[PDB]
Amino acid sequence: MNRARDWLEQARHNLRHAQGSLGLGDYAWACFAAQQAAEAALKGLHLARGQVAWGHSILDLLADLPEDVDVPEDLVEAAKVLDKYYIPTRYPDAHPAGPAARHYTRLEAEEALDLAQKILAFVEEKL
Amino acid sequence: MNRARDWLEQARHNLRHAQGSLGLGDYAWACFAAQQAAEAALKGLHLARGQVAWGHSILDLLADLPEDVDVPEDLVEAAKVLDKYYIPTRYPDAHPAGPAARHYTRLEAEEALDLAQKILAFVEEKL
Repeated sequence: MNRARDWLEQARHNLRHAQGSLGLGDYAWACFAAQQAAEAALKGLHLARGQVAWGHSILDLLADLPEDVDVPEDLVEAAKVLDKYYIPTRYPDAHPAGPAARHYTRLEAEEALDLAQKILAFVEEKL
Repeated sequence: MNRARDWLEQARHNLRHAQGSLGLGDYAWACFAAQQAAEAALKGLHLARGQVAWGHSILDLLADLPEDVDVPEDLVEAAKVLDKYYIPTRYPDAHPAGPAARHYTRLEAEEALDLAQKILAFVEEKL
């Protein structure tokens, strides 16, 4: 469906990369990869409904979906959490001190995987 | 000073995530993290010199350094290669078909690690 499948494939790969990052102990990177899984999955859902979407805000990605797509409120809350992982997980100036990587923990990254999985599952069922 | 060191430590962490990614078999993510190690290292060098720099172009980051910093042609060549891993390693629309991930090889990832190490060593040297 005009590459929608390719983006879903990328989203699943990104989520596997976040799972493996968890195993490497690279929590901030796992969080970034989870936001990337969510982003790619939603861009794929947009493509399947004939739209091209942009950016890194999964909040906008969810808000711009066709009217016939019902978005549960829990996905909006997941979006707000994941949205803080696109830039702060990699750039030191997003935090008061130290490198970006040290501000992220395992529990945060597992929660990030959980939230991204909810997004992926919603997309897989709406495709 | 000016957090140059926080950025260098982020660079090193990025390079370590690149090495783990190679271990996971996630070659496209290893290439992306290598570009991120180089980008963070050079941003750190600009901070050390009291300049702030922006973007994801290692080529522009090298070209914008102060006249007195000697940049071997080697690094410019390396920048050109790394610059192609910021977006294509994660986004399917940067390729003709399939997800982005399948278009990157183990050798590509091995070399990206080497090129980012070259860039990091240069920055540590001029720091």
